[PDB]
Amino acid sequence: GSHMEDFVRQCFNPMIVELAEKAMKEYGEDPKIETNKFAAICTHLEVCFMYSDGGSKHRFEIIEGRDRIMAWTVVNSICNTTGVEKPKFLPDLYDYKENRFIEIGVTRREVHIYYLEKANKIKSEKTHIHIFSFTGEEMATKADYTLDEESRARIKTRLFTIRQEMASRSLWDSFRQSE
Ligand SMILES: O=C1c2c(O)c(=O)ccn2N([C@@H]2c3ccccc3SCc3c2ccc(F)c3F)[C@@H]2COCCN12
Ligand SMILES: [Mn+2]
Ligand SMILES: [Mn+2]
Repeated sequence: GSHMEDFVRQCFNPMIVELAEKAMKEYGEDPKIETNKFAAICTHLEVCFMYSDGGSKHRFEIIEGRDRIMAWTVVNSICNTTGVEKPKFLPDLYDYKENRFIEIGVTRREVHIYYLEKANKIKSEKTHIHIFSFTGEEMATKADYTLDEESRARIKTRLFTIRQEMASRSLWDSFRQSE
């Protein structure tokens, strides 16, 4: 048992920890060994849920936090009913108001370089990209940040609090140096 596994369980709420475990077992990874990945999946889930909380009610379809098959099922219903092209890789949300999928990224590095890697990867110019960093930076496709800024600020504050919490336990260095 890691310091990291225990920290994750006292830092994140039980719903999120549970969903992260579901996700790792969907891909055959073990939360007890891949413990930095565990912390990151938890962090990304919380950010995604905080993000969907920022819109008006009914604004977002949440695709993250579902098992692989149901996630693609919801993407299919979105595509077959809005006419949007079906992405090749699973996004995180769908914006009913702007009518585009969103890929949310959380990075230990500089937002620029993770954004490039995502934009490279998806190869689908239709999926809007929004990166957050553990230093309070963000980067969104076409400089369009989707949410108004109080909702993005909460995410950035929470990310930095996780960073401090990890650091107070000397977990932070090992966490950064695993991307
Ligand atoms: O949806 C995601 C995903 C993202 O949306 C993302 O932004 C980064 C990374 N992702 N992935 C996450 C994930 C999410 C957040 C932080 C780290 C990881 S690391 C890979 C991994 C994921 C989930 C379970 C697992 F066992 C993994 F090894 C996989 C990529 O295949 C599509 C689904 N998924
Ligand atoms: Mn995802
Ligand atoms: Mn994501």
